[PDB]
Amino acid sequence: SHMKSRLFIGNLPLKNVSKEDLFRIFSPYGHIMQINIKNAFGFIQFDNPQSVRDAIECESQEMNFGKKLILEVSSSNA
Repeated sequence: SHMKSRLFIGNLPLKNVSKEDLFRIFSPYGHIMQINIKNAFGFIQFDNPQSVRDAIECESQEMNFGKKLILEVSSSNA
Protein backbone atom coordinates (compact mmCIF):
# COMPACT_ATOMS: atom_id res chain seq x y z
CA SER A 1 0.00 0.00 0.00
CA HIS A 2 3.12 2.15 -0.19
CA MET A 3 5.71 0.39 -2.40
CA LYS A 4 5.96 1.54 -6.02
CA SER A 5 3.71 4.57 -5.37
CA ARG A 6 6.20 7.25 -6.45
CA LEU A 7 6.53 8.47 -10.04
CA PHE A 8 9.98 9.47 -11.29
CA ILE A 9 9.95 12.29 -13.85
CA GLY A 10 12.90 13.18 -16.10
CA ASN A 11 13.35 15.41 -19.17
CA LEU A 12 11.73 18.36 -17.40
CA PRO A 13 12.41 21.89 -18.72
CA LEU A 14 15.54 23.60 -17.45
CA LYS A 15 13.32 26.60 -16.55
CA ASN A 16 11.30 26.40 -13.30
CA VAL A 17 8.25 24.11 -13.58
CA SER A 18 5.07 25.03 -11.64
CA LYS A 19 3.96 22.48 -9.07
CA GLU A 20 0.38 23.50 -9.90
CA ASP A 21 0.93 22.59 -13.58
CA LEU A 22 2.36 19.23 -12.47
CA PHE A 23 -0.62 18.76 -10.17
CA ARG A 24 -3.06 19.53 -13.01
CA ILE A 25 -1.39 16.90 -15.26
CA PHE A 26 -1.03 14.14 -12.71
CA SER A 27 -3.79 14.52 -10.13
CA PRO A 28 -6.32 12.77 -12.41
CA TYR A 29 -4.36 9.51 -11.80
CA GLY A 30 -4.67 9.63 -8.03
CA HIS A 31 -4.12 11.48 -4.80
CA ILE A 32 -0.83 13.36 -4.74
CA MET A 33 1.15 13.49 -1.45
CA GLN A 34 4.28 15.28 -2.63
CA ILE A 35 5.66 17.07 -5.66
CA ASN A 36 9.42 17.53 -5.56
CA ILE A 37 11.40 19.26 -8.34
CA LYS A 38 15.17 18.94 -8.48
CA ASN A 39 17.70 20.27 -10.99
CA ALA A 40 17.45 17.48 -13.58
CA PHE A 41 14.38 15.45 -12.46
CA GLY A 42 11.37 15.45 -10.16
CA PHE A 43 8.97 13.12 -8.47
CA ILE A 44 5.32 12.79 -7.63
CA GLN A 45 4.40 10.71 -4.59
CA PHE A 46 0.99 9.09 -4.95
CA ASP A 47 -0.61 6.94 -2.23
CA ASN A 48 -0.89 3.77 -4.32
CA PRO A 49 0.95 1.98 -7.14
CA GLN A 50 -1.91 1.90 -9.66
CA SER A 51 -1.76 5.69 -9.99
CA VAL A 52 1.91 5.49 -10.99
CA ARG A 53 1.25 2.79 -13.59
CA ASP A 54 -1.64 4.80 -15.02
CA ALA A 55 0.39 8.03 -15.18
CA ILE A 56 3.16 6.22 -17.06
CA GLU A 57 0.72 4.56 -19.45
CA CYS A 58 -1.17 7.73 -20.26
CA GLU A 59 1.42 10.55 -20.13
CA SER A 60 4.56 8.98 -21.65
CA GLN A 61 3.74 10.12 -25.18
CA GLU A 62 2.22 13.50 -24.28
CA MET A 63 3.89 16.86 -24.61
CA ASN A 64 3.92 18.26 -21.08
CA PHE A 65 5.84 21.48 -20.35
CA GLY A 66 6.96 21.24 -23.98
CA LYS A 67 8.60 17.83 -23.25
CA LYS A 68 7.94 14.13 -23.68
CA LEU A 69 8.64 13.33 -20.04
CA ILE A 70 10.69 10.33 -18.92
CA LEU A 71 8.26 8.52 -16.60
CA GLU A 72 9.11 5.54 -14.41
CA VAL A 73 8.22 3.81 -11.16
CA SER A 74 10.65 5.21 -8.61
CA SER A 75 12.54 3.06 -6.10
CA SER A 76 13.23 6.07 -3.82
CA ASN A 77 11.55 6.73 -0.47
CA ALA A 78 13.66 9.81 0.29
